[PDB]
Amino acid sequence: DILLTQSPAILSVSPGERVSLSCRASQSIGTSIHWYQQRTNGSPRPLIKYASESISGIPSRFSGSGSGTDFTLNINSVESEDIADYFCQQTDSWPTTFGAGTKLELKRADAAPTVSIFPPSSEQLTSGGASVVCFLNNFYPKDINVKWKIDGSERQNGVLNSWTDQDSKDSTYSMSSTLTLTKDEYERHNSYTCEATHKTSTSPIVKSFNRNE
Amino acid sequence: PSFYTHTIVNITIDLGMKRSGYGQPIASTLSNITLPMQDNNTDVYCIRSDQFSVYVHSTCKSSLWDNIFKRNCTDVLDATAVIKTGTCPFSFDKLNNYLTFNKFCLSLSPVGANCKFDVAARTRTNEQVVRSLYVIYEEGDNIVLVPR
Amino acid sequence: QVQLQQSGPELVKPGASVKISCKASGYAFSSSWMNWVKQRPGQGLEWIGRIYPGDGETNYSEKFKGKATLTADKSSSTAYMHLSSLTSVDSAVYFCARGGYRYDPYYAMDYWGQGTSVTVSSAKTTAPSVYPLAPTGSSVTLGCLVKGYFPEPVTLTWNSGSLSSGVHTFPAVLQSDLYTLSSSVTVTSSTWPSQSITCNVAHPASSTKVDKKI
Ligand SMILES: *[C@@H]1O[C@H](CO)[C@@H](O[C@@H]2O[C@H](CO)[C@@H](O)[C@H](O)[C@H]2NC(C)=O)[C@H](O)[C@H]1NC(C)=O
Ligand SMILES: *[C@@H]1O[C@H](CO)[C@@H](O[C@@H]2O[C@H](CO)[C@@H](O)[C@H](O)[C@H]2NC(C)=O)[C@H](O)[C@H]1NC(C)=O
Repeated sequence: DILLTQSPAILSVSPGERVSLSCRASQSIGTSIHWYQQRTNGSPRPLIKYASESISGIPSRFSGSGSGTDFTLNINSVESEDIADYFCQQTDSWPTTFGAGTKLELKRADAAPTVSIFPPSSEQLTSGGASVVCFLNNFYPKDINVKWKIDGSERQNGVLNSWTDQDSKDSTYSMSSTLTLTKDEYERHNSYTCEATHKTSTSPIVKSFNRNE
Repeated sequence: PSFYTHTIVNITIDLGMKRSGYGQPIASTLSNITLPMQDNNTDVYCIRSDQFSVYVHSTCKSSLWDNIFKRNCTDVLDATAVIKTGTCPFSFDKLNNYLTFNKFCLSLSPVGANCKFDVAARTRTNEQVVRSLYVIYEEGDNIVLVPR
Repeated sequence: QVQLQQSGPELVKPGASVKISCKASGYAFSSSWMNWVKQRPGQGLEWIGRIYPGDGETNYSEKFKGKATLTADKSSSTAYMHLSSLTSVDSAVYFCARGGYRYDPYYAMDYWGQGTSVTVSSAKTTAPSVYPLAPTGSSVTLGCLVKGYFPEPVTLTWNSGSLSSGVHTFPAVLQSDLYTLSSSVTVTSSTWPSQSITCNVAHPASSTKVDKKI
């Protein structure tokens, strides 16, 4: 079961840049490797065949290189439509394996998360229901890190984090952390700071509350 | 028919097999074939006889990430070496009457050979030429080939 | 003009079976291999196995033996894939894709289908629970929380489409048996609290609720 490895997992690029993607097989596979592209919500598509062979219909900027265990996918001048996932495929030894894939993001100037915290609403608490949320909108780079805590220290039985794929407008990432709890697990009140950390700066930024106003 | 001497030739064709990413069988080039020795020489074997028959002995071995030709060769990956009319007019199989020669030699080396035989690997799924059996011969009526 | 039309999204209970369709056109359906590939939501491509409709020659990955059955109706131009005993880990989007001619061992997969989403879930149709989110620079940011629904998707607007600026809709997360997502809207303190801003959550569970904010 020959393992393909693509590096790096994520690659920041700007339009016009030259770029190279990588794929290293466990063992020799000759030139029996293919490259596929997959735009978001889309379906895979063959860019380079037998890693150097060009495919009819593919723009001149794509080219393949390598033989043996090292391979590379080249994009001469990056275009906006080039944002996608790229998968290498080994077709030499049974069975045919794919790489984890390399994802392309757009590069922009760094930016910090507008943190906005929210108290449970009056319907939630009615339903014995509760839950507390935190928005960290419009930031970059993606690589971020959150912390909930209650009258000081850590709390982290069940928080759910969701992330937003890059914005097609400002090219930033937003994230929501939601902290769902019962009401008596909550009538047990003390304090709800959703701190945030990000490359942007060593401001753990906090937004918090006790019982309301 | 009749003969004064009848040498029977045992040819061993050890074919190695691999399979591609999509489960497609692939006969390794340099599956080995061995001819009987003869003189200060093995590479080629002329038949010093007025009659002879041929007996092919096939052996298959599987392979993976390596060429470590260790394993059975089951499922489609199996194999039976088959010898095929390569570039010479005769078949090496039954077409009723008999082959006739004044000379007939099988060479593992393409030197001074008249033609080829395409040794291939038959399987349920497809058949694939792996090596070549070169054959030096002369049209005559001294030596006679029988099946097989 | 090669295209492969796949069957619609499936939503199936565990232990049940599914069978995906894939009708081909624009080329000779019988002379090219038809591969099936599994893509999991977060992850990469997993080759399932191929079938050559010319006879019905059928291969399979070791992982998929016994689970996937491939068939091909030659005169229908449609290729099928049957999955048995579905489980949580079987949930995914399955692509059907074209390959090379018979004796091609190393081909790249030529044309792919739009994919078929298959979700395996024990859960029943439940309507969403929506809740209002409330707390300058001055763009005030306000959310709208939906929770405890199934299946997906949910569609969320603001002021009925007459608002599309500081709006995000976080991808739904599985919290339980059920989903939960949040929306975010940002505007100037000038207009809100001053003017009504209502989020609009719809659920093809033929259901719909609108929430305001205070
Ligand atoms: C032809 O020669 C091959 C060797 O090239 C013989 O191979 C033997 O195969 C038998 C089983 O048939 C084994 O028991 C032996 O171990 C093999 N020996 C070797 C050296 O590989 C084969 O027996 C010969 N066939 C005939 C009928 O003469
Ligand atoms: C054909 O012949 C060669 C030996 O003359 C075999 O190649 C060797 O195979 C073993 C493993 O099968 C290795 O340990 C050796 O390193 C190989 N030597 C060379 C020169 O490559 C080969 O296996 C034979 N083919 C088959 C089908 O058995």
